[PDB]
Amino acid sequence: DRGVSTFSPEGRLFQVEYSLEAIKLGSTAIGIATKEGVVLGVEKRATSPLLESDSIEKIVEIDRHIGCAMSGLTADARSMIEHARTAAVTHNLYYDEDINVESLTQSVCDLALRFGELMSRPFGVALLIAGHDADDGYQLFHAEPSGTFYRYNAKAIGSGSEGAQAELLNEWHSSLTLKEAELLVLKILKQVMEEKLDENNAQLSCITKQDGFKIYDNEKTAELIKELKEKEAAE
Amino acid sequence: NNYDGDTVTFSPTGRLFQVEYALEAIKQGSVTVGLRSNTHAVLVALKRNADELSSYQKKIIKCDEHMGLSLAGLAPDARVLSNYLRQQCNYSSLVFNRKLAVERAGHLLCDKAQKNTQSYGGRPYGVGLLIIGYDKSGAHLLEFQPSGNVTELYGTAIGARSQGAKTYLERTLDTFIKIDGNPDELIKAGVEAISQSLRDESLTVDNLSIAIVGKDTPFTIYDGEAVAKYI
Amino acid sequence: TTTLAFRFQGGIIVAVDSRATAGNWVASQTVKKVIEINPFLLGTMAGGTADCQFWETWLGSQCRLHELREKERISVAAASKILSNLVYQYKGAGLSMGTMICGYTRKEGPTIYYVDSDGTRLKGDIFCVGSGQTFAYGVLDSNYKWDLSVEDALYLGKRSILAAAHRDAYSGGSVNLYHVTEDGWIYHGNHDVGELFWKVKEEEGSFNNVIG
Amino acid sequence: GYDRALSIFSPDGHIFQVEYALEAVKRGTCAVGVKGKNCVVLGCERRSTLKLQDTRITPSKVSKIDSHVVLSFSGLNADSRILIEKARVEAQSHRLTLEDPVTVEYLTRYVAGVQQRYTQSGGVRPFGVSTLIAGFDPRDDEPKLYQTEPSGIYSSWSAQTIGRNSKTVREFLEKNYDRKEPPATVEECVKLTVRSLLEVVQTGAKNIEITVVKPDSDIVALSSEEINQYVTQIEQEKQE
Amino acid sequence: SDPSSINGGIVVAMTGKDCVAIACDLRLGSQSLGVSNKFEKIFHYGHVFLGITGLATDVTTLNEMFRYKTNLYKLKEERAIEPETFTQLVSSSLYERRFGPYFVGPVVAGINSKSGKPFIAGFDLIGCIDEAKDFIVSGTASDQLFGMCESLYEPNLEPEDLFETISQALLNAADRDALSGWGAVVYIIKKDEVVKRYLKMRQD
Amino acid sequence: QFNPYGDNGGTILGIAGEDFAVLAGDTRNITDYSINSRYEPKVFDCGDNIVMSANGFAADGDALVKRFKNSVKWYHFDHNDKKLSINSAARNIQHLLYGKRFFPYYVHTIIAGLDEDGKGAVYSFDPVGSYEREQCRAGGAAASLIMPFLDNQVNFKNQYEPGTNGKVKKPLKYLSVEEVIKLVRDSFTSATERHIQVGDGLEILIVTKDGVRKEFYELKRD
Amino acid sequence: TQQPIVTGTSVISMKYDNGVIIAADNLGSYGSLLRFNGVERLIPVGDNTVVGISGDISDMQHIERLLKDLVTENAYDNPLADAEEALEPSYIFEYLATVMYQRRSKMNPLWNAIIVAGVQSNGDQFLRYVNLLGVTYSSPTLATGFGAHMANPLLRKVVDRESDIPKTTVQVAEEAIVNAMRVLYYRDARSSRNFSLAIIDKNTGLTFKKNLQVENMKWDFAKDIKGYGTQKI
Amino acid sequence: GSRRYDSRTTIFSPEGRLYQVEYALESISHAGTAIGIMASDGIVLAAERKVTSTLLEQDTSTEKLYKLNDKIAVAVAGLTADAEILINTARIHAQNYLKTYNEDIPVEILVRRLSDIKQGYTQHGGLRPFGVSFIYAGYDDRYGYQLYTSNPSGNYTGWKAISVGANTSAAQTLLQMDYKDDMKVDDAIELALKTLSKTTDSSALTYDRLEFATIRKGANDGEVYQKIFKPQEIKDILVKTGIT
Amino acid sequence: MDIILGIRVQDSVILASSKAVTRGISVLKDSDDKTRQLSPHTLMSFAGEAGDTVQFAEYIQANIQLYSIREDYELSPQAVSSFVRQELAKSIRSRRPYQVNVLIGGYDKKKNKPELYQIDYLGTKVELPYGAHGYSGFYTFSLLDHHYRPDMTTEEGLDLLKLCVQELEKRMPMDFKGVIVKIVDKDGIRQVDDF
Ligand SMILES: [Mg+2]
Repeated sequence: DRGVSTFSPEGRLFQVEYSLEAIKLGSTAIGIATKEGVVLGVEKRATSPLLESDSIEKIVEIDRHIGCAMSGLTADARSMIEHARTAAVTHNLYYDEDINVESLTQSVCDLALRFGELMSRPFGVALLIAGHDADDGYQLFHAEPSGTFYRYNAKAIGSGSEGAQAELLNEWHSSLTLKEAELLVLKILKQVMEEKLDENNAQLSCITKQDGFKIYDNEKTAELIKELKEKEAAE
Repeated sequence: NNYDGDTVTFSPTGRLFQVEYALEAIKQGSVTVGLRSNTHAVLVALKRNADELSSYQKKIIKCDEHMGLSLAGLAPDARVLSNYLRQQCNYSSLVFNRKLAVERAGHLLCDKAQKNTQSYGGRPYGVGLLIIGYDKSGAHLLEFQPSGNVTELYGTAIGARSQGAKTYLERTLDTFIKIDGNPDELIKAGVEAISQSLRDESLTVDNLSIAIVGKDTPFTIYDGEAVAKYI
Repeated sequence: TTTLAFRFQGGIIVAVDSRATAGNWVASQTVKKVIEINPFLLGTMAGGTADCQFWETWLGSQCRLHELREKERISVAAASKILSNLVYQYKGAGLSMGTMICGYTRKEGPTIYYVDSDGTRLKGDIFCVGSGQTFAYGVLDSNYKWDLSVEDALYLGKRSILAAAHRDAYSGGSVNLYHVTEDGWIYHGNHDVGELFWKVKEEEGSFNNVIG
Repeated sequence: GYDRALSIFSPDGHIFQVEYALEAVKRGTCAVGVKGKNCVVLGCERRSTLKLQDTRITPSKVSKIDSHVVLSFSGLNADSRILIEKARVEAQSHRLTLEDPVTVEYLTRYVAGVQQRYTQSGGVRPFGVSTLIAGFDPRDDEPKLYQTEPSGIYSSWSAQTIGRNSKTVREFLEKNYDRKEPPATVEECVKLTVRSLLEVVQTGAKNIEITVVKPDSDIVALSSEEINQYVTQIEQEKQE
Repeated sequence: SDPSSINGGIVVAMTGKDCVAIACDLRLGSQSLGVSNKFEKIFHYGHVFLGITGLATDVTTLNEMFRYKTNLYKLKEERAIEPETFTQLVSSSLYERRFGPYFVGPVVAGINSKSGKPFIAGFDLIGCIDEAKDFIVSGTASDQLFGMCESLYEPNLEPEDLFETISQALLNAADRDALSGWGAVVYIIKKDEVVKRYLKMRQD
Repeated sequence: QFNPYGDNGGTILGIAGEDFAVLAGDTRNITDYSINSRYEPKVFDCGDNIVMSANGFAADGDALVKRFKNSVKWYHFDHNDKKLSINSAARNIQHLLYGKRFFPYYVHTIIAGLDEDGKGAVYSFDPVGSYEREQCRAGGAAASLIMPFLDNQVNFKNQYEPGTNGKVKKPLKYLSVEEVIKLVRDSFTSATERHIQVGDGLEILIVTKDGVRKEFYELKRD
Repeated sequence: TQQPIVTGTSVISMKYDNGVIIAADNLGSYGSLLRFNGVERLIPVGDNTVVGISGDISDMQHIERLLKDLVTENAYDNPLADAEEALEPSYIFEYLATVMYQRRSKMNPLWNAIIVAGVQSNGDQFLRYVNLLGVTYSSPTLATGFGAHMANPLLRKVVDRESDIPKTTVQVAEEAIVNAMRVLYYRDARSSRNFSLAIIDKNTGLTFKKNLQVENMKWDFAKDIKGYGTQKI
Repeated sequence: GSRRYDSRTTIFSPEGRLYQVEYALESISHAGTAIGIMASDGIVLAAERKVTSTLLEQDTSTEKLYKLNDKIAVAVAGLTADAEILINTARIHAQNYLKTYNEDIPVEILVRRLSDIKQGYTQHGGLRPFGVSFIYAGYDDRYGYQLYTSNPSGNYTGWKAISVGANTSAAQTLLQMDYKDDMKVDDAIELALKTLSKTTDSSALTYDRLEFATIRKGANDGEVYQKIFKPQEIKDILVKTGIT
Repeated sequence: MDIILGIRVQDSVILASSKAVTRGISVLKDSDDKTRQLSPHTLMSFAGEAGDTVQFAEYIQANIQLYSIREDYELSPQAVSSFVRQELAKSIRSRRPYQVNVLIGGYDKKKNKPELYQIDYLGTKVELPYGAHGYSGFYTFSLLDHHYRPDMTTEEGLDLLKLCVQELEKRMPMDFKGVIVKIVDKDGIRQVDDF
């Protein structure tokens, strides 16, 4: 056939480029970083009405000060989360402190290119890693299967990403409140989702310095959806 | 064609296509410039962002107090190679109480890259590196290719549109080599060199990345408002 | 050393002394012999100081990983067994450890496990470990009731360490008190034995053998 | 050792070996899971192409992982034994170290993890198996039902089916299962499970297996006659 | 401390005219404490008989091992193993543990099914074969057994005379050993009949 | 039989002030009854405003300091040039020491610096990595001669206010850097008089928000 | 773990204003048997370093080969091997010190005491000690074995502290070293009369002196000594 | 490198089938027919040797029927050499169990173990599967008389009567027609030989082309006897049942 | 730990095991249950070195429970004891052997017979009408030799056991803080809460 670690004539790794196509088929995940916190939101996308949607876990806690959202082949993310959690806890054991969000992200990204003929293929999932530390404040990173990670003020991944990113381009400014960010994620998710957005097929979460990482209740999100509907009808 | 399926295969004309494809990844990468005088050595790098919400990808990595490099191509491969350099610089200091010579650092990178080009299963590194350093024989600048070829130079550039900066340095050779004991003027020459590779975009405050090492100057990286002085 | 822990109506009381010795030489009077594994779990330190420190901080890391994975507070049974299984792997190598893993959960209530470096793991109501354990047991056994108040239980633990600190040459310095509730442990201060002895002697009428 | 990467990405971002493993599941006999208010029922299809079978000794389709959790499957039979064995060992290992039996979710997460591992390990192919895992958590009376598949993804279901013609029986369940009021009794839950299989099975004879799991490790498999009484009552109501 | 004399016990084997006899005591102990009076030390695999003295856990382990090996032998060879062949198998098996041995004193007895020739053999704990014509002894009262056998034995004894000789050799040897006794068994082996007799003896 | 351990003598002393910290140690290195060196530095600046000394068997002492200095370097590489806080350094050293739990570094380690609130900090380690933050700690040969003196003169132990006769303790008033250095010098002068392994020279490293400063003083050479 | 078999005794050394001096006798003892009389225990590395070794001779010969290999290795792909990138005394010492400590840490030591004497690139004097335990220390005077007990006291009377180094000439330093070697010959039962001496000076370079002998010895007073107390004849 | 020559023995087809397993089953369909029939008082194993010669030493020959222990036997269909590898593994497993628990291995536990070994070759290792199908005939004190079959996939099932090898479709129909639950061993012996006689590709069924075995409690009192029939004994039972 | 006794009567097996747990100088606990249920009709009591006892017992328990689930069948007492013996016989030649002695009391539902097996840490197995480990036999066996009958009732077995415990409490130097008694019969395992 051909090597798993083969370069294309353009200078790209075939397998990495193909895994990026799998991520495009994944459900939408959005992140927005503000000076009051970082918000993470996902499309759940249940394949049937009999599937209990609260068992769909696409937003995950890595540590008290670091959360994570996923898009793509979500089964691949489990070992990445395990590593992230272990890295966060291990660093606290060795240094009696919280680990930097960038350092955590870098540790996760080191796994990415460990494939060949180590694991047999790259990961088929992208991650939005959000968190807070004392040195660089609130941060949002985008971790890819290439091993590259970019910091973002706001970022969308998954099937509705380029439409969502264009929307984030217009809406983000450096003075956004946490409440404004919450509504903004809900607004853009509602735009790119196939099904009509409600508290059962979408999920919100945030990370603040005071309270740490929190996944929002369906009752709490339902109120923010109702607040969104009214303010869009307000003009 | 039929001989590019892996790194272990020569073509009928004696070419290694997988290595050549790895070389291509560097050409897609963002431009970075290296140049030196007799007292100092400078790296200038144009950082690339994903979009307007994203950060600008870092291009320069410190290896020791007296050595460091800039990258162009696959960033994770630069992390692997720079980590190896950090260890080799560190081994030399711990075991021999000796700062690793820049020339010897080049030899080590060459040999590490070579093993990936002669064995089955592996792949070549997909990154080019510009190593600067100040050791017991003064200032040095090296250019690393993932084929294994390492070359000591007065100045150079790698990445997209690097040919413009390389021609400028070839003209300015006699001028910038004489910039001794003046760090600011040597950086100016580097910023003017990398400007010969820009199109449509210009050097902004979060776009530019500069590093310097010299006689009484530890390897230090300048980003943000620290490079506004040179814009 | 003298460390104790006992279950009662209001949860768990943990009380320890503060002295560390190298032979006859008193190395430290300010040793923290209660390890704060996390906000809900406590461990006591007897035997090897490093062994207890190192492995009970490690235990805290394992407990944190458990609740991240399982989205639920680790049980005292499970937490104690992680430690006892670990030290059992090292059995023969020379680890020295005698500890009480203390916690208060919904499913268990207040629970104490004595964990040992020979691999022993015992659930119980009252435990007492160290060179001055026999002195503290005397005061505990004769005054313990399940229906003690939090105030009286705290004093009993304090008084039992004082009894050991007085008689045992290798116990003393100061007394550290903790009260473990379901919502977490609460620290109840550092009490210098020197000042505590005279205070207790006067107020209680005890230690008539000693001139004050 | 044999290290060949069998599960790899294609230009369109698909892992064909994982997708072809799903095709093996499609071929397997139908399995269905329905949870009531205080029970879960696992129904399984037995293809009647094989008679002269000894039903006493032939491997049954539903397997106990522990005294409180069961596992049924659709797909390759030989592959399923490997997952069942691993799950049974992990269930005992959990009891040994945590001093508490596994939650249904934990056991599902473990099996799904094994399945995922076989999709990016060298020299191995994915499991041609999807599983339905059902039971009750220790000291809990809330019914649990989970599904896994070759890719390693898993999720909870009010009711679910896998295997051949599972599209048809899922159609039935989606219109017949009400979430606001699930089958209140064992009878109602078994009846709805047999009804769903009768959409696909053929003869209601030895082709339907039913296993009822109740709280506190109360697991029993219904016999031919007991199931035959459900089959009889369903069609007599249908003649109207 | 000495593994070969913790549990105690003895085995003796003799040859006669067209017959062999093997016998053992029934005691198992923990040094001074008597634990069992039903611990038989003679086993058989087909028509080949094996007595084992020494550390009881090894006696059990080796019996289970030789059952294992003779069963596989029979499946592959399509015939029962012979005494001469089995003797070599015991020797091989013991020597493979040269530097971590089973603390035992095995004794083989049987009649070759093809030649009809009576056969006995003994081993040390490490596999050295003692193939005597007359008798083999083993266990904590081996000295006593050597004394009894050397005076009582005569060649070509008939089966029912050999029984008396081997029985009296065992009994009187065991009565001079603190760690042997508590009952005894004697096997009288002919080409196609084997008789097993439990002996009445003092229980101290 | 080969004995992998030795004793190079020496004595060290760490004291934490209100907004400063000192780590002192004599400069004499010995084996048995011989002097190897009258000036062999024992207290080291490890970067990030941390000073360290690993007293006892000098080979293990040098090895540990070397490895910690190396750990500071790699902490910067791995975590974006973040400053290693004194509490984080302490926990890191525990793991270095416990890593050789079954073939220990035969040393008594002390580090000093400032905590994240800018207050003075001293941490003390045993050979296998048990550690604690302390206000006052002497280590090495003459530790038993120095600590009782420090209990009395730094913490005012057994001292009461005149006229009250035992009823009121002497209040624990804060000491200046000049006051601490006086107590350090007198501790080592007294130790030199009564301990044969202590002498030659005294080197003190002082840590403040401004950085690390050194002071040297002669000690008796007999 | 082993025991030394063939052994070399004291190595002595000291700093002076422009460089360092090091010396060691030419004996290889086999217990109390003075077996080998032509053993060189000072081994020069380049023109700026001399490594003096005492203790086990088989291990000395191993270390000698390591240093020979170190010079070969340093010259590989090194155009400045005889200039800026030549081996320094500090490089040679640190390498040996690493090896010694690693070997003790595997419970298989090189049974030696080593003194590295040399002059650095900037003209600075280098003098440092390392032994089988990996213990290292520096001083204006250094000596191994018996030298530590007898030579150091004499050498310290010339250079007692750092400030005495610039005041000490090469003639005074060599005189002190040669006298110490005589004292060691009087008093060390495992010493010999024949020795080697090396001077490493920042101006005149490396001077290596072989086949030196202890001379000007006082023995005449022995004729008057009779008995062990009361004997007169 | 080496990848070029790799057949990839452990992959799914687009339809979700294991190529090599399917092709191994095709191989087995050309092997001599083996039949197993379970009765109330015992089990019968009958099997046809493949086109033999007059110079073949039949009385010392064994290609079809093998003994795993005193209670369990197998009939083989496929590559004889592959079967012997697995047979020796099964014999060891039975002895391991006996040593551990001091009880004879239950039939299903042995069958599952061999079947799991076959399965492993289809999922990992990159090796070809075993081209063998077994009929297991055995007895234990839990389920009594049992018949199983396993194939290269590692899947196994229980049977009252079953065939493997050539003409299984024709053989299984004939068995399904004449089999009854209250049947006895002597009746099952006759059914097995009659079925082979009708399905055989040879002109006539003779003693030199057959291997035969019975597992009976026709052993003196509560115990089980295996009987591998001798050439003369197969000749007699052929006359008794009226086939020759 | 210290004293563990066993007696097989007509229709049941009775295991008695001390409650004390002494760590050197102090008695840390006086209510310790030195037994594990391997299967519904099989009980194992144990005594030996600290840590190793419980570690071994739970390891065996896990293995038997695993077998029970895999086969949907309870192993006979004989089979379980043979498994346990092999584990100990393997253990004795290990780097660090299990220092554990056990008694296995089971009711065989197939044969309708109680069975008592005694196995020491070397892997020395014996089936007995009554058994013990350590010094327990030295005090009790003379009483059991005298009074024991194979046709005893469970109540008579308990009375003979009381006489054995009384003799232990009289002549043994150590205070073992009484015993926990458990009965194994056709209906399973139950504890005698007053003894
Ligand atoms: Mg002194």
